[PDB]
Amino acid sequence: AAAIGIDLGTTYSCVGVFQHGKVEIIANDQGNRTTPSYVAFTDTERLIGDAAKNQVALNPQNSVFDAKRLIGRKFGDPVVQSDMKHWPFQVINDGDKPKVQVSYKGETKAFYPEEISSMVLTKMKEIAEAYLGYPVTNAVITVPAYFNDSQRQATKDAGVIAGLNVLRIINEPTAAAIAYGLDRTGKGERNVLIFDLGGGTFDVSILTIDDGIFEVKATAGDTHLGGEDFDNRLVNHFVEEFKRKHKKDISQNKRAVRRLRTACERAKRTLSSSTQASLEIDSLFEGIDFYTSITRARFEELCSDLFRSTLEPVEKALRDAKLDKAQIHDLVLVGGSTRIPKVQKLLQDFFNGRDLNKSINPDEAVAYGAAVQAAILM
Ligand SMILES: Nc1ncnc2c1ncn2[C@@H]1O[C@H](COP(=O)(O)OP(=O)(O)O)[C@@H](O)[C@H]1O
Ligand SMILES: [K+]
Ligand SMILES: [Mg+2]
Repeated sequence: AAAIGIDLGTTYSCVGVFQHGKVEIIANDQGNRTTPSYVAFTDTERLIGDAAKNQVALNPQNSVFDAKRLIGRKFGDPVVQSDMKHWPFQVINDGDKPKVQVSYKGETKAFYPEEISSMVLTKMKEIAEAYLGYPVTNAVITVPAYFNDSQRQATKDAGVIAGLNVLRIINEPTAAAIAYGLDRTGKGERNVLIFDLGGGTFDVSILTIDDGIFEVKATAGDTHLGGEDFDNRLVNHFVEEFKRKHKKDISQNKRAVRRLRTACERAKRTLSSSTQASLEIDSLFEGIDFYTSITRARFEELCSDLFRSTLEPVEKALRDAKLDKAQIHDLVLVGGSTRIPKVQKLLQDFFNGRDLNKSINPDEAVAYGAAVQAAILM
């Protein structure tokens, strides 16, 4: 029985398996090759993934996401205190450890972040088993390069809770380099830059690989810049358009905003391959249909400051690594948001036109490398 590779992501997770000699990234039951790291507790069931993220509930307190932001941290951590101010669910203190408290089937329940993450890993395990047709018990799970020992142990604990034997925890940028075979270099140092713009975080890592051995030389980024922020700019744009056209403010109706956010995320993705996207929602607010569109150009304008801001951490990483651009041998794209053409253009221009590694979908590259590593260790 195969071991799998799992990218347990801040916003989206992905699972792959090495078989027939290569990695197959596995689609979930809605046919999506990544799954939101998102749980919802309802009157009658626990929803995980797409069903949780797109649920349109009257009571927003009972969904949980961003557990990776809490994992391995103490309640009084200023990052925890800061993040709590923008989550709809309740974080409580139990012996200086944060727990999330929700109502499920009418009863109050609290969960440690490792337990929430275990539910996401359980879903990914189940996606893999549905595809393989047999049970899976072994996995490699990835984490950010900047995770410390406590965060790594907590991620392994989430794996154990989910019923997995965790063969190894590897760094996300290392996983991406392995996906592209950059581990097979030979004697002599090879410097790899990983540009990872995801749904919630932006990370730039510089790795040196020497005779198969990886060393992280520098990391930089922004833990609050990602695709969700671009979604938010689109949602705000369309809320303004609705008010302009229909003289009604929908922004305080949680159900309308949720439906709009789901439609906006789809439209954003479409703008990565097409030059315009339709946005069509029946009965969005007070019975009023909302049919409209947006061009790729307009989306780029809405997000221009955020896209440009990704270049400073690249300069920082290079400075910390004491490397010139020409000393970087391979550039690798990771993260769903690096599928945005404007983002690729900015990075390519910064690197004087050089080729970017992007043939593996960037939102899948981490799971791909994790799956290669899982096959190696089994
Ligand atoms: N084709 C696409 N174009 C633009 N953004 C995309 C595309 N596909 C996924 N995304 C965005 O990628 C982000 C998720 O990135 P991903 O790397 O899958 O997760 P994480 O950052 O949680 O590891 C989401 O904001 C999603 O909307
Ligand atoms: K991911
Ligand atoms: Mg990621």
